[PDB]
Amino acid sequence: MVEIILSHLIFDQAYFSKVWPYMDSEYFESGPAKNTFKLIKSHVNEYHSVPSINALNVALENSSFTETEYSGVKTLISKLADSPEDHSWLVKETEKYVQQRAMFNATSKIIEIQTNAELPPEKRNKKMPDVGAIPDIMRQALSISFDSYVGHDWMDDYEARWLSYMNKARKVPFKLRILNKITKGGAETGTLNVLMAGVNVGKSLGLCSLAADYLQLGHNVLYISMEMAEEVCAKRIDANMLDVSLDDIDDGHISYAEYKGKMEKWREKSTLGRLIVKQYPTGGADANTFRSLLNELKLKKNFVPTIIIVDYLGICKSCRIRVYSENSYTTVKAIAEELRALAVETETVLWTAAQVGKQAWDSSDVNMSDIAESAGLPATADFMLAVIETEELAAAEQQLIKQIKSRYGDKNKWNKFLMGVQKGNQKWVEIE
Amino acid sequence: MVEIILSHLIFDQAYFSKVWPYMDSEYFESGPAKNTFKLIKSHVNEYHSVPSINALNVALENSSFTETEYSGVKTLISKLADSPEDHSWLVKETEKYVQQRAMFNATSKIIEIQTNAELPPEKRNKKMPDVGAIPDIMRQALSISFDSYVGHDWMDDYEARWLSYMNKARKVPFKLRILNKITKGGAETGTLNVLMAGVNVGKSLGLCSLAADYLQLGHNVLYISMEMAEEVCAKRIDANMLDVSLDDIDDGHISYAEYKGKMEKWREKSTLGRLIVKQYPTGGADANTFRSLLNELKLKKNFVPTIIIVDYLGICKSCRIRVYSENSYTTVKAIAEELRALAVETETVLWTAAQVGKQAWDSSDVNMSDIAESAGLPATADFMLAVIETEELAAAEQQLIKQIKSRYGDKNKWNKFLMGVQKGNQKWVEIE
Amino acid sequence: MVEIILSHLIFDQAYFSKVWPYMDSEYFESGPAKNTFKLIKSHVNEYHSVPSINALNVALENSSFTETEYSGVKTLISKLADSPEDHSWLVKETEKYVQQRAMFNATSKIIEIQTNAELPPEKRNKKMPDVGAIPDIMRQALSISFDSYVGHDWMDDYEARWLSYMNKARKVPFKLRILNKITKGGAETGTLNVLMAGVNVGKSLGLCSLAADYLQLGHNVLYISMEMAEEVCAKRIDANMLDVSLDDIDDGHISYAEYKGKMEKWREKSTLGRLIVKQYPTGGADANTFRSLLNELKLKKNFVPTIIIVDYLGICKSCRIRVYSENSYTTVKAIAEELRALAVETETVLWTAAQVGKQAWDSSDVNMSDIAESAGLPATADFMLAVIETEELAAAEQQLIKQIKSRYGDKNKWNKFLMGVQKGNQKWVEIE
Amino acid sequence: MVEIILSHLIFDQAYFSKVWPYMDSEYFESGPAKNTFKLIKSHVNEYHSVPSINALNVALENSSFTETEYSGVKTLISKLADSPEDHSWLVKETEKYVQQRAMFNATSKIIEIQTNAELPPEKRNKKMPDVGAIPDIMRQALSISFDSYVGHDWMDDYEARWLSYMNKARKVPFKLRILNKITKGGAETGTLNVLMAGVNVGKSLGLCSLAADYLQLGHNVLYISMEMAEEVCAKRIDANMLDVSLDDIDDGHISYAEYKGKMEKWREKSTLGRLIVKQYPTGGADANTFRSLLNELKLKKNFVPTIIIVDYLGICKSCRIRVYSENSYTTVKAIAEELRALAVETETVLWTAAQVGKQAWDSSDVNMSDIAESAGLPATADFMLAVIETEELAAAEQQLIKQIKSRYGDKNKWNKFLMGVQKGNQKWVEIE
Amino acid sequence: SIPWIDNEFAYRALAHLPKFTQVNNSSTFKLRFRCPVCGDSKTDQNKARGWYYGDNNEGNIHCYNCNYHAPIGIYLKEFEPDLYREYIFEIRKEK
DNA sequence: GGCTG
DNA sequence: TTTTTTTTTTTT
Ligand SMILES: Nc1ncnc2c1ncn2[C@@H]1O[C@H](COP(=O)(O)OP(=O)(O)OP(O)(O)=S)[C@@H](O)[C@H]1O
Ligand SMILES: Nc1ncnc2c1ncn2[C@@H]1O[C@H](COP(=O)(O)OP(=O)(O)OP(O)(O)=S)[C@@H](O)[C@H]1O
Ligand SMILES: Nc1ncnc2c1ncn2[C@@H]1O[C@H](COP(=O)(O)OP(=O)(O)OP(O)(O)=S)[C@@H](O)[C@H]1O
Ligand SMILES: [Mg+2]
Ligand SMILES: [Mg+2]
Ligand SMILES: [Mg+2]
Repeated sequence: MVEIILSHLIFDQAYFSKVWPYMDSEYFESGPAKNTFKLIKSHVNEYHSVPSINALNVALENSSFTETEYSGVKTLISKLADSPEDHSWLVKETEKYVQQRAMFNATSKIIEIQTNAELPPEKRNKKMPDVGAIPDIMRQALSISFDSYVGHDWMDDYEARWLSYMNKARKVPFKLRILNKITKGGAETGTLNVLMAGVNVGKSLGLCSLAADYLQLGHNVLYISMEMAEEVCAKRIDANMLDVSLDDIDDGHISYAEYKGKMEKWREKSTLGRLIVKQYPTGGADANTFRSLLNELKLKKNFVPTIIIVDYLGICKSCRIRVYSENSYTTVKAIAEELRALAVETETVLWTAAQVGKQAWDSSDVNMSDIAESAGLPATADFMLAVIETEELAAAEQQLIKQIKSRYGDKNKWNKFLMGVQKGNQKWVEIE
Repeated sequence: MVEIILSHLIFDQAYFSKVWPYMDSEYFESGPAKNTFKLIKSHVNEYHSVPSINALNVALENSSFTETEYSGVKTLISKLADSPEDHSWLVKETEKYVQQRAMFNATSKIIEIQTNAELPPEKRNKKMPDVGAIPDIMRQALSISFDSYVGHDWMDDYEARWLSYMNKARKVPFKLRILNKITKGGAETGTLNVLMAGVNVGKSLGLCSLAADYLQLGHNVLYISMEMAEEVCAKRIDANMLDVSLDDIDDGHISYAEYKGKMEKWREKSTLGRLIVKQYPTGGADANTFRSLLNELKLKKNFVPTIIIVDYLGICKSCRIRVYSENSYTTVKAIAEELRALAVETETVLWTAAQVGKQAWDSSDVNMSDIAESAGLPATADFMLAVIETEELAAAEQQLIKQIKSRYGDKNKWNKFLMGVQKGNQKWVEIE
Repeated sequence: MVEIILSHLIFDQAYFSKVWPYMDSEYFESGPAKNTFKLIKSHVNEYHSVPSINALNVALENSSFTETEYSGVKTLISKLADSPEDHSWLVKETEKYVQQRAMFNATSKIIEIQTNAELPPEKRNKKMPDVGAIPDIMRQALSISFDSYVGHDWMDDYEARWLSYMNKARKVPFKLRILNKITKGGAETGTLNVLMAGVNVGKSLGLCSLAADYLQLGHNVLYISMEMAEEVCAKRIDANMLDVSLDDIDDGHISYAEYKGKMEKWREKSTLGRLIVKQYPTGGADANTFRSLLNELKLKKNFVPTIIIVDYLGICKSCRIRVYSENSYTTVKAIAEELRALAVETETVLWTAAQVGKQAWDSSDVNMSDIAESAGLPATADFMLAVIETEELAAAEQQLIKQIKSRYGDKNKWNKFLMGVQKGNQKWVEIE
Repeated sequence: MVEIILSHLIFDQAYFSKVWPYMDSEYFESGPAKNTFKLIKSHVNEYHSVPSINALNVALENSSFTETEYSGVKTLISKLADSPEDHSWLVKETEKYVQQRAMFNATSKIIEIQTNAELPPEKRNKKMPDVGAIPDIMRQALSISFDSYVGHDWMDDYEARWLSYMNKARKVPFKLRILNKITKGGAETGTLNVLMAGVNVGKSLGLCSLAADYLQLGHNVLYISMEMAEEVCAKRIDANMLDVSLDDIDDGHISYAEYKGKMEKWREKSTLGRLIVKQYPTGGADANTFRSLLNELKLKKNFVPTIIIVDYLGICKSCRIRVYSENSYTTVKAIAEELRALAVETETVLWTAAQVGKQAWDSSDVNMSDIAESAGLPATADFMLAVIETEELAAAEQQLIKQIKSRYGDKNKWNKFLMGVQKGNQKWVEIE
Repeated sequence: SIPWIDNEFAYRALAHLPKFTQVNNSSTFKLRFRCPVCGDSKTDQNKARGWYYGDNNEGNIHCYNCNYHAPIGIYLKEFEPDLYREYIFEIRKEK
């Protein structure tokens, strides 16, 4: 019903006020319709008013159109008329038409993406999204509607604000009380949490400490390690939970009898979850691979995680961008968005560990202008912490957390606090 | 376009009074259009009024034209309608048509001058202007504009300027008597105004107080927050407007009945504006994202603001600088310039806040030299109010407001004044 | 490649044990391929074993098909052979085929959903899902990778993990007691180890000392020089092994008799290994050249090196990135990743040097931030030691070695230790 | 015999091991002979194994070339079949075929370069090499003989190594005793030695003194000046050799009789080489230019230098990086590496000058970190000497030479000694 | 460039291509042929959308089906190397 | 029955 | 959009 839409854009005002901000040139066929809409949009952009028939016939004459295009536009303009109908069926019909056009465009785009992917390298188009980006596009098209929320309107959105006042989101508590204090009860389900740190300063130590703490609380924890072997991460967890140093395990100070006894003592406890460590090669795993892993874990082991942990965000595959196509910032932002989408879909608290820039290394204080790969990670993330064990905290067997971005509470309340990192047992103890 | 021009010369008054002095016979054609315009001009010269269709036909009957000219003029006269187009588009389009025709005539004239110049000197026309007159002729073609407004012309716009001083066309009052006293009637449109907070003063309390005061005066306020969510800023706004303490909302002392009653009482009042709160991540909002936000609000929400309040200048990002530092002077200077450019181009009062220098923190008196942003903020800021909160003032629930830069009026007239800050309701009350 | 898939399903148990878990009739075709796979699936369901050609033909006789389908199935069944192709290529190709067929089916399904949505509610089928099911449908078709391994469990696999604790075959001792002490048993196979210092401090001295120490332990050492000639580095190795001097070799203080005697005495030792020195022009080699060099070395001589020393990573040339395609942070990190991949493929200890920026060329200490090339090298590295020499140290002939990145052990247990570097002999001497 | 080569690449493991490392895509027919080999090479790079006929067919079906190319590749693959053969006839025939194809490609590229250089500029299709590297390409066409040198074995090849210590043909002695003492016999051929002084401290006086000293010791010296005329450098050499001050030549205190007598007295001495001075405009000479100069010197003037001197490397042009494309660091490092490559190619002692940073000027000490244009120059230079002059040293007619990078010996020993530079005679004298 | 040797060499290279026609007017040299890259139109076996234009400074081949556009030298280098050898030699012979 | 840049 | 060299400048 393109002709009706154009006719009521020209000859009606309430319809124009209701539907114009959502109309786009891509919703019209490449014939007379798109060119007529181009003329209307140019007139509105230049004069901030709805053009008349004379205005468009003047705009058509002052246009660089071929004979076929000129004839089609003139015929379409001649065919326009103000058919009296109701301003409740027109709006819904226009919304339906726009949604259908958006779905059609998305389908064509994903077909083109799949055709592009199968092409051999050095011939395939670049900057075109890969196959893994197909669902996201299909998520955007379904979101088209003639209702748009731009900002929070005082006196117009106050019931929702009162609900936000009275209601509080559910929280997965930590085992460290300081994190609960700075997060008002823990972390929410569909979140992307990042623990940035320098190189060789405790990115995996903190993640393994969190994994052990969550495992002792009865959660199903999935540790996806992209840099370390499964046995290494499981040895970190064992050191955390069996109270044996990594030096003792490697040197063989502990015997197999003591190890088995401690493992069985932990097994007999009812307040224990299941921790599963999966190793992927560097750059060999993405969000879709994680979803396949979750599906096989559910099907073959009856395992549904809650505390999915990714060792390093910067190593994982983009899943939306082809490898070595965009810059580090865009690729890491895409990875963060994909991981947060996975966390929201699976209702799992997702924890990761990015790397800070070379400037932040051995720096007593860090800020958001220290992230190495991408500064867009805080925007995508829901809670971001830092590690500041630079020069003298190591001698005192301590650490420091900056709280760069905390969406659960206020970052400027307990911004910097001291953590008792114990590297032999790979754990965090509190200074209290 | 000529048909529209003639029709709206015949059947309009404002268009005639606006475009008649810039209308010439040579601008139309060498056929029916020129003859019709000659008839119109002859009628308006003999009778100083716009001719009617019957009078035009009588003049055509009593005129010296051949058969083809008679047919063309009759058809064109029969093809003129009193249709109603918008005035701005009509004036702009007829101006463009006149300019194009004048340029074509001048180019043809200079080509004819050049052709006559390359002719035997014994054999040439004397009336044709010499070649040296070519640059001037084109100038007369370029000096064709229905309305000349290039800047403010002294001695030529003194009557309009006086209407600005009497009507205070630029001032926006403050709702606080002291702030109106030192600004000679409030802040001005197209300005950047900042608050300097010493140690122990919040930057968002004063901004929320100003936003509430502007809201109570009927102004559209756009509050862009960086370090806080939309709900938190709107909660500060509610605290100030509903007289409820900030902690009372979190505790639950105020019930839904009182909240809704107060909100509907405010909604009943016709002297209330609209407040739109938009949240952006730290460092993820330059003064080009604000332009997009304004465009979206105007197109979708029809919300065109008169007050724009940015939560914190330091948290913002310099679009020109591109790179982002937590506390760098070059970025603050660029951010201030970009925000003031936005205020000027949008004709809105723009408010922001900054932290004073550490020396300014310790000293109750704050010097422009004692500012974290030196030569960057006291250079791009029309007004820079300084807020001092010492122990004695806090014990008395007061803050010392000092005027550090006042483009509006004399800085030393009323430099120091005590403000009744309420930290619970986030409000500024005057002191007798 | 349906014929290959079916042939290796029937005639290969290893292929059947990794692909049958993930296989459906929708993946193959709508003609003879689907019918053949349906026969195979029916036979394996009725009898839990892979069918044979005779059994498949008997089942085809028992099953009922139309004439065309019967002929197609007979023709396809006739075309099955063992054809022992590679297992890795076969599984990768069948994974690709399954993924592409699943994507095609998902696209057709969403197109059918969209077509059914446009139908009137009376005409539309209730079995097809709504448009809201379009995204997840496209997502479940992107999570069909072939991977049955779920990973460690920490409670169901602690016996295997303890057995893995006893697998110390990855460790390679250092011949220096301090290095073994700080590495908890020496370096590990398939790791990128770096020895960084300033210009003219002894990086190649340390590399040659490590080469000699590994040679005296019976290892095969491959020294790849990027600046010096083969005979020059071999002179340093001779100075380390024969233990006379560098100048005495060039000053004639060594009589041929002594040189021959010492070389033959070292030949008589059964604890000595093999050392091959290879030189490359600056910026002309990487793992691609190194892999061909490894293959040529293995073919020409019974030499599979356990230790691979690269004179400098920076002088090396990246495989994919051109000579000056991108900046240092990229291509240097790319070369580091390629070298680590080569080391983990060959299961060899990889040693290389790194340069330090000018800021730490005359400093008593050097940090990880003082890496002249990309900071991604101290991300792919595993044991990045650092060599610091001052005037006081050079007076005592004692270079200081600082533990910069220690992945094997605790980086701060023995952070700084003094060595006994003898520059004339190109040897590192432990200090007790 | 491309079919045989491909067939034995497929059906012969022994053949593939030797021929593959050398096979390249530019050695077969551009059509299937090349398309089939590209398929095989892609399969080998993806799976590290020789593809089978089924694998080749599968890759052919998943390929994007047209119908003609597809049919040609299919026919070629169908024609591939193993035949009873012998390893030797195949390896020798393959070597002959590869050499012939390399020669054919080389001569085609030579013709293309000749027909491209004979074109008007700005239309010469840049990125094509100039005529100067016409023979070098042919030299690459002859260095393909299936006989890659694996490397040098420490124990297997030590008689050849020992017959390189008393040879001493690599070292070229100085004339000053201190320089010989610190370098333990003088500089070595195929090296890059550098003087760092600053601006107007020396650094060309030292180069001229070295040139004169080498010339007196029966050497052919090639001075290359990028910033001075051929007569200024020759005047400096005349002042050095004839023991006549530059002021005396300027002021005419030396007669033609004395000049002629001194020149003839030098000529009649047998212990004297030939010095040739060549001038190039600043930034208008590179390694290829120097090689062309060497060739034309050998042919036209039968002059074979051994002590090639370049006045300043920083003033030369890189032969690989486009001008002003990369920063100073990369460009200067590349220039120094190319100069060292030239020196090792022609087996000459290469001497050069380098500037220091602005901070090192008028300083009593110059460190290695004070190098001006690149930190890579010290890393890619065999020997560097820093020339330091203060007011006290200038008043004493002495300069302090500090050993900054001493690759021929220990720099800690004799790090700073005082030369007796005489600026009038452009000569260095010792103080011993 | 040398136009007449391009016309002579192009003809032989495009002579092998089917549907080969010599569109030679009094002032131009064009060759019509089936495109060897794509096989021209799959539906219409009698269409010859491959063209050679030798009246310009450089004789260029252009396909109107698969949008291939190349000089005659690149065409000879990529598809007829035996003809490409003599082509560049006769080019060198007269240059 | 031709058509490019 | 980050990254790294070198320089020059300026601000604190
Ligand atoms: N086997 C070990 N025994 C004792 N301490 C260890 C051992 N391995 C590592 N550590 C310590 O643990 C610290 C943190 O190491 P990681 O957990 O790997 O941090 P990291 O950020 O993951 O390092 P990356 O991934 O290489 S950037 C190191 O700095 C060491 O001090
Ligand atoms: N014609 C001359 N007569 C006398 N002394 C001279 C003459 N030319 C140069 N000198 C001296 O030689 C010193 C060093 O000369 P140079 O070798 O040209 O210095 P330089 O470092 O090569 O110059 P740049 O900046 O590198 S081009 C100067 O400082 C003068 O004292
Ligand atoms: N021929 C020699 N005789 C004695 N000492 C030497 C000799 N060559 C080098 N040295 C010493 O070796 C030290 C550093 O050796 P190098 O291996 O050259 O250091 P490096 O520059 O980091 O390694 P490179 O650049 O890859 S050769 C110097 O400071 C000298 O003291
Ligand atoms: Mg880690
Ligand atoms: Mg070095
Ligand atoms: Mg000089």
